[PDB]
Amino acid sequence: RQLWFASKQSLTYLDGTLPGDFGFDPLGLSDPEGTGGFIEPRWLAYGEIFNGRTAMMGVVGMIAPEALGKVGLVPPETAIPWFQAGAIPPAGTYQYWADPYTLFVFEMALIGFAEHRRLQDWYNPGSMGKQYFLGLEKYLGGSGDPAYPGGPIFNPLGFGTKSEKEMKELKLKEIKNGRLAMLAFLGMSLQAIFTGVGPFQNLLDHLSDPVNNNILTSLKFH
Amino acid sequence: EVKIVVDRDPVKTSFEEWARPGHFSRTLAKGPDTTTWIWNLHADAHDFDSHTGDLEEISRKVFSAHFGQLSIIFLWLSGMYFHGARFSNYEAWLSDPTHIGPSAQVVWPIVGQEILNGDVGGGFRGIQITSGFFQLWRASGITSELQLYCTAIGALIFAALMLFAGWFHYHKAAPKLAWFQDVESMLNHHLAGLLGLGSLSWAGHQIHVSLPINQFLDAGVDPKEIPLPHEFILNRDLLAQLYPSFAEGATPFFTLNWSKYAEFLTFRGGLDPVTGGLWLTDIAHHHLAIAILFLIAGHMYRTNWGIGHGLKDILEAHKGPFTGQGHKGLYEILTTSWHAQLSLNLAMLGSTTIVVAHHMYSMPPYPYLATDYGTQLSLFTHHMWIGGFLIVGAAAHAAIFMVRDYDPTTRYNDLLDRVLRHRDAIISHLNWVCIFLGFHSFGLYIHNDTMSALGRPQDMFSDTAIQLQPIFAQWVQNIHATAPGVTAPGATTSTSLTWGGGELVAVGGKVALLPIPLGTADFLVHHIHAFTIHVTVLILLKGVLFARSSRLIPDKANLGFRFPCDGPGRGGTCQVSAWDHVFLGLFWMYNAISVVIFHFSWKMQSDVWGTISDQGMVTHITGGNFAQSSITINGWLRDFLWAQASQVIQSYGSSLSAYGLFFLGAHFVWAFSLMFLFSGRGYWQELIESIVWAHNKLKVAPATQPRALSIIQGRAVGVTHYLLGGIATTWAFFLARIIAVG
Amino acid sequence: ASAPDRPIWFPGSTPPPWLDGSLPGDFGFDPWGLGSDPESLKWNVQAELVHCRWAMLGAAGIFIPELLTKIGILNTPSWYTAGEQEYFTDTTTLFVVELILIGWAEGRRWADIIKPGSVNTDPIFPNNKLTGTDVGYPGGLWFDPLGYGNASPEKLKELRTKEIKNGRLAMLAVMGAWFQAEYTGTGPIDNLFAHLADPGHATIFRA
Amino acid sequence: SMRDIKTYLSVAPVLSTLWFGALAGLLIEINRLFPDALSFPFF
Ligand code: CHL
Ligand code: CLA
Ligand code: CLA
Ligand code: CLA
Ligand code: CLA
Ligand code: CLA
Ligand SMILES: CC1=C[C@H](O)CC(C)(C)[C@H]1/C=C/C(C)=C/C=C/C(C)=C/C=C/C=C(C)/C=C/C=C(C)/C=C/C1=C(C)C[C@H](O)CC1(C)C
Ligand code: SF4
Repeated sequence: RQLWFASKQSLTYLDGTLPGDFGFDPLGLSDPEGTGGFIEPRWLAYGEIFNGRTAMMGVVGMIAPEALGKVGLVPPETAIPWFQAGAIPPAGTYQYWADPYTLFVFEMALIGFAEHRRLQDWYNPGSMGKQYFLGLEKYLGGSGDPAYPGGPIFNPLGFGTKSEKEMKELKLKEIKNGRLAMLAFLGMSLQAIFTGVGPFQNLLDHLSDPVNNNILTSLKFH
Repeated sequence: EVKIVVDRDPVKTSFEEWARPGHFSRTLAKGPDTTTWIWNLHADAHDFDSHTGDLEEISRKVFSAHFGQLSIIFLWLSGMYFHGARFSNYEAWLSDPTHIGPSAQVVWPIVGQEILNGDVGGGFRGIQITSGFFQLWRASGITSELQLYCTAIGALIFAALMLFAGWFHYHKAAPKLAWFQDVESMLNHHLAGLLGLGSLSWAGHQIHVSLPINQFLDAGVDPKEIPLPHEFILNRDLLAQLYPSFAEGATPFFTLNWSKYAEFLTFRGGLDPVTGGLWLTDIAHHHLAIAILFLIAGHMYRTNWGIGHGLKDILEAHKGPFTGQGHKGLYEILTTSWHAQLSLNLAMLGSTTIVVAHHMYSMPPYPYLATDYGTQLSLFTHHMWIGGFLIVGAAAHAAIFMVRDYDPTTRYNDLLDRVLRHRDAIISHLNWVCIFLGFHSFGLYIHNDTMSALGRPQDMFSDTAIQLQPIFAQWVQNIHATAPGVTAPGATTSTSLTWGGGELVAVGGKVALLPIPLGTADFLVHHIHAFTIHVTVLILLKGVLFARSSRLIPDKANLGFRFPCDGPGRGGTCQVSAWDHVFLGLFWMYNAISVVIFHFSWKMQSDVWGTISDQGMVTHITGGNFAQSSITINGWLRDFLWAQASQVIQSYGSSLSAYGLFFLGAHFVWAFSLMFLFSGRGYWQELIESIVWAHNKLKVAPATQPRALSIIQGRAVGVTHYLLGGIATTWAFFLARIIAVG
Repeated sequence: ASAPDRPIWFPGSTPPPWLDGSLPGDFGFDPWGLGSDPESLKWNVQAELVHCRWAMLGAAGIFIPELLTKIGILNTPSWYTAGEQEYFTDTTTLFVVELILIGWAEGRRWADIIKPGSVNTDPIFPNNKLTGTDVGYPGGLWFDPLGYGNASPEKLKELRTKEIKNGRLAMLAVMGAWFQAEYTGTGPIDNLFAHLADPGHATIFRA
Repeated sequence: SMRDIKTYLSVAPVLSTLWFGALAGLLIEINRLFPDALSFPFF
């Protein structure tokens, strides 16, 4: 257990009881005294895990269109940098099937169904297995931990069965591969601002000739 | 440690209390027996300290109420921006500022009130404004009504956020007492996070938005053809065509080549000759330097890492050579009493507002502000009044501290004791100096009036007679006017055109500013100001210092902060309470501020404002009559009030008739207050008895028994209506005069 | 007739204590607590049952004529302007006749809400009368000639729920048609064809 | 509750505000329909 910037106050409530516990609270936001609203260890852990899980596929989906286009498997029209796909209108756009805004409502309906349905299990676990839901309510029961739902729907293949310590190791792997993705997202967000070129394209410039480094990219052109 | 600790769900959200008026008070919750109850319900509403003796509950209520005030302020700003976007001639004003009058209020056509929609210009009819919003919006780079709409919508959303935050931080998660008493961390956050970063962000906005937009505006470009604000951001060539230093980016900032940025970071001084305001690059450099100063300041106090000065240690270390450590015990006093903090903060804010009023007329910061005479007069007068009121409130709440929180058995302080032990000497010397100043200032005016009436002008105090020149002020003016070159080699021109150095700036054929000369009349009026201020101090200080006892009432602290008297004995004891000292101080504050604004109005109209011809002949509004006529009382009566009241009294039948109506109505209210001030409540209760007999005769006597106003309420109603009437009378006078003749 | 184990408007939420699935169409939806006091609940039930039938009558007579005109069988004008045309008499003289005739029935219905069962007899001929036995659900040859209103308390509740839901749909449909007519500028049937021609761009954001 | 909100809406300042608003509206509309009257001309 490699403690990192652990303070005297933080060591009291940080005792390696949660996966990926290394003891880094240099501000004390996870202190158990005076809790209310959103600041709460269970909610903070859930939020960290969820932001990381989202950031995983966010970073993965922002690189494939450029590399796969370069290798010669996607038409050049589609293969464009991530920030030129319509999410940022002043930085290029593409003509999709319906609209930049009708797609937003279409997406928001489906995502809001899932989010409003997931929020209930956090409040009272197991409450989604009662009311009729076209026959899928007998599977949307839960496990007892909102962060790790499990079940046939969320685990069709039993990769986390017949062992206990292996589950802890998988949780620790998830924490690392989710913490890496958030920093990757931050990096690819800043790189596009300071360079204006696709992140995958920026890799080759440093890989081939490590001369155009950060100092040469400090003038902050358009 | 410095940790965020709260309590969850302290108060349940319910409508039960809304149906029980007086719920907060154990003596009001019963219900009414007389009409007095009703008045009490409104008088004790926000006096949290009297509701309970628990400090934490008081702090929580204070926090929630402050959130409510912020919500209301945001509503006010949203309304201002929406009315600017929807019912104004701002776009037309953008193309001819000197000839068009700003207007953002229009009225509906009923009962003939549509005459108030006056001809302000630019194909628009409405009411002219003096708040100066148009100049502020022009200085921000705003060129379209859509931007104003967006700002108004944002302000509405912020108001909603503040109200919800008040509800949440009271009824759901209320901070603990230790959270409120972390003064070191609060000071660190409010010095660095609030002021330093706020100034940094505004300086960034000025550098990236305001300057390029105002360049096109002053270059003579149609507003609809100006590039949009975001075009200067995602296209640096457009911004570099005006300031070539944007080609090198931020490299000089980190390589310490800051002199490359001298194009838009200057130290000029003076005024821009086109707009008549301060150079924008000077303002940007100012906000940058101020931001650095506050960011450095906000690292002085210790929170969690064992670095930084402790506030208690500083106070307890200074001590005193007078046989004791004087400043020991102030930290405990200042961390356990809301009233003392309120007193100190009110005094500081009130004085700051007066500073703002003085500085904004002499160094006009907005474009096309100096030649809009009505706006200048309005802003100066407004901030003078606000500052006076805050300063009076400081004395009131210091008295509240002395009565309710002072306790030398638990929290002793040596300096407060030493001050309390020579109060006779302090008060007597202040009394004497007031008498001396009154004689040797007002008696000079009396002597001049007598000499002039007797046909002996050669015996007067005047520039052509016995002279009393203000040599020290003239010397300081001369030092400031010649400062550029020796003591401030890096500045091109002085901070203000009023210092000296003969030079005039004219915009649209109107004078903006020029040197202001000082003579015998200025000497006299300045010593009058000194007199009024020293008297106000005498009254308020007497109120605070003798709050607990005196040679007359040994046990006054047992009677409280606010009580009418202690009986007709001892010769008579009316108005011995501290509240009565505040009541008396409000009158002298009114006197002082009224004289200040009259002096300002006459001096500026006589020696500064006016027109200039092609050859350069300055004609003033009142033609330089201040020097000879302001040295007698008859001169103030004849050449200032009688002469300048003509505009307000001739306004009927035009768009300015509302100001005549308000002039008369305010005289009415002022005279109405005297009925409350001169009489007493026994007479009125006796009269009410007779009226109640008649109502009983016809079976219409109410169960809520009518009663006359209490003695304190009589005094309060009196002073409130006196101040409202006087201030509104002067308001109408000023606005009609300056709008019609300026 | 309490039935806690029934579908609600928001699964996982607790239904209000003043709703227990007795009235037809109950789904435990009353966030603002407008029916917490039992006295106002009956008034709200009657008001909803009246708004529903008015909306159903409006909707059934506002789309079918438009559909027939679009096909070409009938030549009726736009519904959104039929109020401003000219008829055999003055438009103001029709409103007063409508007020008198409808007010007779409205007062006759109002008398039953306050005093149930007190207006069930014909005022002129005291032999004919109505066989209805519940407030808001009358019954007789005038209001139920077929005789579908008399059944066991199994089909009655399902029929009432069917009526309530077919009325709740029409209540939103009528307001939608009004807003579309005011905003789009054409007929309601044309909007359906516009949305079925280009279902990606022909939406509210198009204007 | 509905009982409590109905009780709060019946308090004196709120009821005064509503009553005076309605009366002011009525007088404004009347003066918009029959303006500038100095006498009663109907009979
Ligand atoms: C979504 C962000 C986020 C959140 C909510 C948490 C939350 C947590 N981390 Mg984790 N972390 C997060 C991101 C990261 N952590 C780490 C590295 C660690 C370590 C090494 C450790 C933790 C630990 C903890 C826990 C206790 C510490 C605490 O006070 O938590 C409450 C604290 C917060 C809610 C702070 C939230 C800050 C906010 C996200 C940003 C604030 C502004 C930034 C300073 C600047 C941002 C700029 C933009 C442009 C990126 C807690 C569950 C400790 C533990 O025991 O974990 C099991 C521990 O030892 N975290 C990294 C890698 C650098 C992160 C990267 O994104
Ligand atoms: C850098 C952090 C910061 C900032 C920006 C502020 C800002 C403010 N504080 Mg302070 N405060 C801070 C830290 C901060 N505080 C800390 C750490 C503590 C605990 C020691 C306190 C304790 C405290 C108290 C007890 C009070 C304030 C109050 C105020 C307001 C003073 C009036 C004013 O100038 O309004 C200027 C107005 C604006 C700039 C517009 C509003 C902009 C938003 C709302 C600012 C939100 C700031 C906040 C830190 C956000 C946290 C969000 C998060 C919790 C989710 C102002 C909004 C007073 C007040 O009025 O509270 C309501 C007050 O009574 N603060
Ligand atoms: C930040 C400023 C501030 C704050 C938070 C407070 C807070 C407080 N003050 Mg202090 N005070 C302040 C500024 C402040 N004061 C100033 C500037 C002054 C100098 C004038 C005073 C003078 C003062 C006195 C003399 C007293 C207080 C008292 C109080 C307490 C009760 C107030 C109350 O219930 O009012 C309830 C509010 C009303 C009944 C309504 C007042 C309306 C005013 C008088 C007229 C408004 C007219 C308006 C501008 C025009 C409308 C015209 C139109 C209707 C036609 C409370 C702790 C009282 C106390 O007992 O403290 C312990 C007390 O006696 N204050
Ligand atoms: C115009 C009205 C007026 C006048 C002249 C005064 C005068 C005075 N007030 Mg009063 N006051 C007034 C209105 C007025 N008040 C009102 C309306 C209120 C109610 C709000 C008060 C409330 C009030 C308070 C609460 C206090 C005063 C104080 C004072 C004194 C200030 C000290 C001073 O200047 O001494 C110098 C004297 C004068 C300026 C008077 C004029 C003298 C002339 C110019 C010269 C006379 C020459 C010669 C002697 C003539 C002899 C002739 C022979 C035949 C007899 C002074 C006696 C304060 C005080 O006592 O301070 C020590 C004080 O505390 N006043
Ligand atoms: C009083 C009315 C009412 C309201 C306001 C709600 C509100 C809600 N219900 Mg509830 N519900 C109601 C009645 C109501 N319900 C009734 C009467 C029942 C009994 C049958 C239910 C049964 C029910 C269930 C079973 C569920 C909800 C859920 C929800 C939530 C959905 C949140 C979301 O993001 O939706 C997103 C949707 C929208 C924002 C509306 C989008 C509408 C689009 C534009 C329609 C397009 C139709 C399209 C043309 C059809 C063909 C498409 C094809 C061509 C591709 C929300 C809190 C869900 C939930 O989260 O539960 C926890 C859920 O699972 N409700
Ligand atoms: C159930 C009623 C209903 C139906 C079937 C439709 C259908 C339609 N509307 Mg209309 N609309 C409705 C209600 C309805 N509307 C309501 C209540 C409003 C007022 C808020 C509007 C306001 C409106 C506007 C302003 C416009 C349309 C338009 C349209 C068309 C394109 C879709 C769109 O943009 O929707 C936009 C949707 C809304 C603005 C809000 C809809 C809210 C209701 C409650 C949704 C109900 C969904 C329903 C439960 C799904 C199942 C239905 C069932 C029969 C299968 C489409 C033919 C557009 C058009 O003319 O295209 C040619 C158009 O410009 N509608
Ligand atoms: C896919 C796609 C597609 C298309 O094309 C486009 C789009 C849409 C754009 C995309 C998407 C994307 C996404 C979704 C993303 C996401 C992201 C995230 C979530 C991030 C985070 C992220 C996150 C992050 C950074 C975070 C961070 C954090 C931090 C630092 C913290 C720190 C700390 C801690 C620990 C604690 C202590 O006491 C304090 C401190 C020291 C302060
Ligand atoms: S006159 Fe009034 S204030 Fe003076 S002692 Fe008598 S009761 Fe008290």
